[PDB]
Amino acid sequence: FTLLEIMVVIVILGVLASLVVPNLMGNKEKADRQKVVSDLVALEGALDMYKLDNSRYPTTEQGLQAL
Amino acid sequence: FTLLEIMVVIVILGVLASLVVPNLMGNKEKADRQKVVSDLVALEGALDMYKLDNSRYPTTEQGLQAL
Repeated sequence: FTLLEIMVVIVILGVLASLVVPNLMGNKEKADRQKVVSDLVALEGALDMYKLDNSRYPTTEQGLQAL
Repeated sequence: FTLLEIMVVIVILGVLASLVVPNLMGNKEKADRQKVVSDLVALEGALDMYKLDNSRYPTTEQGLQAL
């Protein structure tokens, strides 16, 4: 109640917490790439639409907000 | 001081120690399972990551140390 209730658990605690290694850190950073690479085709491909109707692309100061 | 100080306590000792049954032994053995079962998904799931980048899994002699 004081020893068995504790000492047995102290082991179970560390035995549990020791061999529980879920994963790494930084996988999201790899995801940031495709998130931007996905934009690349989506950006140029979307701009091409505007390059069709107005037959041209927006100006720098005009920015992508024109899209 | 010799009898009341003792005899009354001898009873209280056994009366106390008798009806104090905290728990069993072997509960940790049950915990060993989930500790390993937790690894199972964690092992294969972690290996799958390596199966993604290198498009395959490590060799036996290569062992999990490759992960």
